[PDB]
Amino acid sequence: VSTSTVGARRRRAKQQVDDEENATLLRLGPEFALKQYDHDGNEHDLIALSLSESRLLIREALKARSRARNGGVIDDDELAKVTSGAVANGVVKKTLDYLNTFARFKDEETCTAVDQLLHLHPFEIAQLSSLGCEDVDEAITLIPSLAAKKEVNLQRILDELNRLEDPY
Amino acid sequence: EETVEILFEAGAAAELDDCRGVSENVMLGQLAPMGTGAFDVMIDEKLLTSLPADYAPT
Amino acid sequence: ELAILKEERTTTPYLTKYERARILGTRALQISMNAPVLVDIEGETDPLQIAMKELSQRKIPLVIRRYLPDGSYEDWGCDELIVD
Amino acid sequence: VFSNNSKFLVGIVEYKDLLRPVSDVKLTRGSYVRVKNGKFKGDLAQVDEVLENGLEARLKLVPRLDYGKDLSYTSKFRPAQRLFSEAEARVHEIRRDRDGFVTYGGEEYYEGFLYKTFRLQNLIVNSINPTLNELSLFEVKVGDTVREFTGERRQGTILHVYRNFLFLRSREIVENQGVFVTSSNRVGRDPTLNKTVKIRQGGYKGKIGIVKEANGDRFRVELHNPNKTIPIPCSFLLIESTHGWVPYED
Amino acid sequence: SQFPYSSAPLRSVKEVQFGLLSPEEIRAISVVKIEYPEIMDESRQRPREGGLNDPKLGSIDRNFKCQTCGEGMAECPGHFGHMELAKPVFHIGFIPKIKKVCECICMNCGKLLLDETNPTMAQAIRIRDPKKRFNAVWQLCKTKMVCEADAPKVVSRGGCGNTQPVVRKDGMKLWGTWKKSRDAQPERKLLTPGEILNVFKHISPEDCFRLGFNEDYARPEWMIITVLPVPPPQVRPSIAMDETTQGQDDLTHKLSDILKANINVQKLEMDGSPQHIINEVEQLLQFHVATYMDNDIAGQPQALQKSGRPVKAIRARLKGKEGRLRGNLMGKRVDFSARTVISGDPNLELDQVGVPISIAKTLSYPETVTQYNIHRLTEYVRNGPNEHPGAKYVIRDNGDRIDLRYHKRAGDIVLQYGWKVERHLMDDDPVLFNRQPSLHKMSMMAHRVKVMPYSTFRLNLSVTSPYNADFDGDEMNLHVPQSEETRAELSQLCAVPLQIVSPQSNKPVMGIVQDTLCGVR
Amino acid sequence: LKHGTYEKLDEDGLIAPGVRVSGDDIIIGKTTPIPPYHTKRDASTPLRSTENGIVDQVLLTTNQEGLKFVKVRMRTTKVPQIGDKFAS
Amino acid sequence: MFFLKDLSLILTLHPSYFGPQMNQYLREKLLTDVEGTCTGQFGYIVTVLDGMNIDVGKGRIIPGSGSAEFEVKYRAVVWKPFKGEVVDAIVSNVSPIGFFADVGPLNVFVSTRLIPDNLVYNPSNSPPAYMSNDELITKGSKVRLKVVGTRTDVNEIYAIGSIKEDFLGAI
Amino acid sequence: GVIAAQSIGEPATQMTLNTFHYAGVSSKNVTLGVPRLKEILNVAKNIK
Amino acid sequence: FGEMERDCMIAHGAAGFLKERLMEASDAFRVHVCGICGLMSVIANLKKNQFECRSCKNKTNIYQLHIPYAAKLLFQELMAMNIAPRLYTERSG
RNA sequence: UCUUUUAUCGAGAGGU
Ligand SMILES: [Mg+2]
Ligand SMILES: [Zn+2]
Ligand SMILES: [Zn+2]
Ligand SMILES: [Zn+2]
Repeated sequence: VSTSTVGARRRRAKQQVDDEENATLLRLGPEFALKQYDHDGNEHDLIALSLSESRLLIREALKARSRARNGGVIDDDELAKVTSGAVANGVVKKTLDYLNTFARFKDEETCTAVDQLLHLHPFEIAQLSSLGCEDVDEAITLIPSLAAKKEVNLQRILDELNRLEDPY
Repeated sequence: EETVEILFEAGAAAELDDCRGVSENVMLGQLAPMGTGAFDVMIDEKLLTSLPADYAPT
Repeated sequence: ELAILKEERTTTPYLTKYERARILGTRALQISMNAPVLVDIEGETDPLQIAMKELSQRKIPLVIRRYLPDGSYEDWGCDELIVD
Repeated sequence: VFSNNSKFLVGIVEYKDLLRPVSDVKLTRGSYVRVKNGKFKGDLAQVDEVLENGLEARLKLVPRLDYGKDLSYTSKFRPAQRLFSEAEARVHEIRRDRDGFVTYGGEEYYEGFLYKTFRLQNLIVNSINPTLNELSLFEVKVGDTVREFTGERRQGTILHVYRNFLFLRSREIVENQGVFVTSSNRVGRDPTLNKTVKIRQGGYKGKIGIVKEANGDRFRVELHNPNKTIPIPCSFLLIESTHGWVPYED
Repeated sequence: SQFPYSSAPLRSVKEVQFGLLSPEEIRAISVVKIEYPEIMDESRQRPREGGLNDPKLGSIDRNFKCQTCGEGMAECPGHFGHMELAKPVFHIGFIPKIKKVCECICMNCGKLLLDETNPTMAQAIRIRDPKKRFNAVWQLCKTKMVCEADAPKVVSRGGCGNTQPVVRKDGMKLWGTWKKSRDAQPERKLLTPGEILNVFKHISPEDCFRLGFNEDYARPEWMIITVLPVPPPQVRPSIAMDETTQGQDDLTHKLSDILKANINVQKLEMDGSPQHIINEVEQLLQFHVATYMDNDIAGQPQALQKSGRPVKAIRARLKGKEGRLRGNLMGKRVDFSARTVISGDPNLELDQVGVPISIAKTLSYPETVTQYNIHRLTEYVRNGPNEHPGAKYVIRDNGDRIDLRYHKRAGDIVLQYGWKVERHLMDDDPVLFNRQPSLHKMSMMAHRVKVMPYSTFRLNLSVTSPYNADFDGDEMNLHVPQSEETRAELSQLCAVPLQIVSPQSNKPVMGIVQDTLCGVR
Repeated sequence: LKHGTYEKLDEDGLIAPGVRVSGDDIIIGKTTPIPPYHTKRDASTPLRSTENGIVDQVLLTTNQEGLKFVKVRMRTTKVPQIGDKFAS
Repeated sequence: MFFLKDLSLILTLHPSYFGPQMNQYLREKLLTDVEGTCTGQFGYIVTVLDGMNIDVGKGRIIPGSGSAEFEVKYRAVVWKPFKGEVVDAIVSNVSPIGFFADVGPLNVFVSTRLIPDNLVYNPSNSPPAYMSNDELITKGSKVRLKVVGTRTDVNEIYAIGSIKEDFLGAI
Repeated sequence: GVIAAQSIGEPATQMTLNTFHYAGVSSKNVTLGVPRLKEILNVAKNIK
Repeated sequence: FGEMERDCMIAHGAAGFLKERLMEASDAFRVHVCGICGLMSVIANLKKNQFECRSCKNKTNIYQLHIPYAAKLLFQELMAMNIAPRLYTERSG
């Protein structure tokens, strides 16, 4: 019913067997690949979202939707009411509480700080911004994709993500 | 003329046929590109900004 | 992508008979299933008569999309094609 | 002999095989065969016994009888198969011979089955395929067929219905396992038609006709005189009845 | 709007792709197996799970919903079966191609003889369209008399160094002749389909390209039949003869005979085998598979019916003036037609016609109820389907149809917006008007209707010049439009006044004829 | 059953002369017994769908084998009008 | 996994609704349809980026029907599961056959066999929970799991996970 | 194209199918009417 | 409606009248086809709203078409002779 | 409140 941007991937003479999804081996299927295309056909990268930027951007779009529907005239559940139907009411409600009670950051300014820190695979980029970790073994046990990369500097990434981490 | 042998010659040669003549688009029941059919009629909008605002699509 | 802008259009500016035919037909088909009519409706009730009466005074809102041979096209408004 | 010069040479190494004398020779009491002749042609039958000489075999067959209903048979016009019912025979049309054994119209029926001798050459013993019909003859969600969606028991029949899980039962493994409810995937019209009529008003006055259609108020009378059926009001008609031409009070 | 509602997005055909079928594909698309030759179950109606009427197939009875899909007899397109085989066989429509391919390549290790080291070959690799490519190739590889185990220091291309025989054709069989080595004796054995299958199942993909085929649509070993499709009985209908007798269309008896020959071919090569009994029955199976797709096989007698008439092989439903592509697609049969005799009348205007009362009360026209005409349609629906001017069927929006004939009390009808009314043919409708045989483009013109009594059409005599017509007993045809678009196209393109000047010679066609001319002089 | 009126048959299945018959009036009612209530199937013979005539003469006799055998003869009058053909 | 997917939807507009406010009703029906639905190709589509400025363009009057065809080009913050994906969750229900854990738009079922042997379901505790020493899983607890199974019912998808491994449990 | 095929296919259906003329002369042979048109649309590599 | 009358209604140019004469006023039919394989072998069911193309395990990429019945019969026979026509709804150069 | 049936193959005699 509702499509996106990706077609082609047409059948050939073979059937590929590396097609199943596995987030421990960076297998996201033929939908969240590395190189995507926007609404015009230009070459785009994937945009994965971690918790902080997730909540902040949802607040942004839905607050511009609230003031936008108000002709130009703040909280989770009230902001989820600007939507239509009940599916976004409930789902977006529990999404706002969910991403609300785990906010490693609650400001677009330190969002710009970590936004300077991260920039590397967009999935694991948004996962370094996602899961707050302790040591390195947690960063590689939760994300077994950081093994064959040979580019650490991860300890001070944790010291900055943790040193800047606002208190809940 | 000479049908089945031509359909064999095309069958075992993977000849991609592509739908532009009149015969093909008629023997499948479609608008054959000829006279009436060589253009399209897009629904407008700039001149829809000329109707009274009451007829609106609610 | 393949469109031609509103300065490079090089097709003839005269409403041909086939175009006129499909405009009258489609506009009549719309006037029949209760659509807003854009002239002063008076002493004729047949939808084709109403459509021609509109085409005489130029009020029909449609877009001709002339497909050029190799794959491009042009977009003309039905109220600037010089009705003969 | 075909006049074409078609003879062919046989190799010495092929000679003896040309003269091989021969193991179907099957048929055992208690086994099934298919009858090849008569009203029972095509029917499955059990081999009950064979003749001493070895030619005809006594077969146990579901009968195809009418209980003499229209007496004063062919395969094409045979009766449906149904076990012999001796009380039906008693009621309608019979010799008792033993416990559960009756001779009815000179055939023997024991416990509802015909026992009749057939030539062995009149039965098929090989490659018989039983039919569907022959195989047949010879807590709300609880009971419905559900097919696991994320489990490991394929389908199964819902035995119990809880609030978070469902006690499903496997078919191949035959083991009762509990799985999430959502996880399980449910798998005439008037009294004057055709009656003769005379017309008493109009341009057709004095003409005979028949009411071809009398939907309402406006009738269709089929005039006799020229080949045309005309529209006429029912007020304009006289209908024939027991005494003369009556108006529409018949 | 005739169809029930589905939820698949509606589109149209853009590119047609042709190509051979592979066996596993047939094993995948088919939903049942064929085994038993007998048509019926066991005289208890229905069919035989396994016969050529298994209700998984095509269901063409009032009540048997197609067990496979579940729809009625008006929505099921049919479903294919597949019959096995105990031996591969040829395909009668490819024999010379298999001949050429059995000439071009090796007869052992399976390799293309000539290579790109030959400049003629090196330039023959390049051509775009495949047919002229394989013409350039077979133009060369018809003379390479050895699968060189080397290249033209020794370089070995991978060949087997074997000599090459010669392949020929007789009836439906290919003969292989080895002229041994100046001349030693030839041996002419019979290239059975299994051998050629084993050989073609080795050709590398790049030779499948160089030979002109395609790796994913035309694979040469696909040309030799192994599995067989069974079309649904929507293609093979059974007629009912004297109501109590019913025969079977040819393809049923022919498939049954092929299956009989299959069960015959099994037994012999499973036990007692006098050799010259195997190849003969197998040759008979080849004969059945051959006459299943062609009856006029030049070379051998036509397989007769039971009553002694030639069988309608599939090849003949198609070709010919009265087949499919001339008889049901280019020129099918239409509705809303009229055929009657013409008559002259000098008191009409140039583009009018005189329709009798009966043809008018039989033909109809669907109209949309709006706000500008609801009154006229109230009068029309009141006047019923047996009095002019009146209306006939009334169509509501979902798909129902009220028939004002059998519906006794029709005075309670109120017309909602959006409905349709199949009114009669009335004054001033534009109808298409035609005479056979039409030649130049003036023999099909749209006239305006005018209702008249009696039983014949009417023409103004001035339109007797493009029709090549005269009133000495001819007949003509009237076609009626339906929707609004086509009426507009008729009135704006196919009218009479727009046809007075002919593009054939830059001069008119309609003038003054007969008395009007003599007396105007 | 077929649709036209069956009320013009007398009792043995043959319509009598003197009766007017028009469109699809059943003239010979004949039945075929069903191969083994509601146990017979109709096998009639209707008048042509484009004729309007008076029945003239009915014939009833035996065939070759030894069963019944019926014929019917209808007639009608025709008058010239606009459309009929003539020749010197 | 959450994303920003570029989606285009075909809205076939009826001739009667050709009023002076076309684009508005277009966005109305658009956001009545797309917002929230599940697509096995792209999971649960959450919320579109920038909803009041979507270039719907113009429409091809379908020859022979009269309707219009609109190709809406928008951008959303979608979600989609994948096998082997480690995600967080907040449980909603507990049961003797496993527990339910909401991963935002959907609910993931975790069976008992995928639960460590130390976690024992305690019906007597109020509220009921999966208990053990220094471990507690009750309604509303933060759970760290791994998506190991995804089922596509076309309409909605259904995932299953486990926490019988390292770094998967109560945090 | 159709208008051309017709506008040539129409004067053909009313033309001599043997023509004759110069028929009383054996020293003067000529092919006209139908046979000639058929020998033209075929590009027959052997004329009369 | 012979081929010659078809040639004449091509000479006039009324393409809609032809598309009508050879569809609605004769024999219209609907076929559900797949989008990977490209054959009329889709197993469809409507009042349950479910489809299946088992040759590719495809329950998503399916499109319906309006074709005459005679084309359906034709293509079924061509498949019955092991010559496969495939129908696709989008060009690809 | 509808609905409502015309085998098949082949041969011949005809009308523009
Ligand atoms: Mg004449
Ligand atoms: Zn089916
Ligand atoms: Zn070799
Ligand atoms: Zn498929």
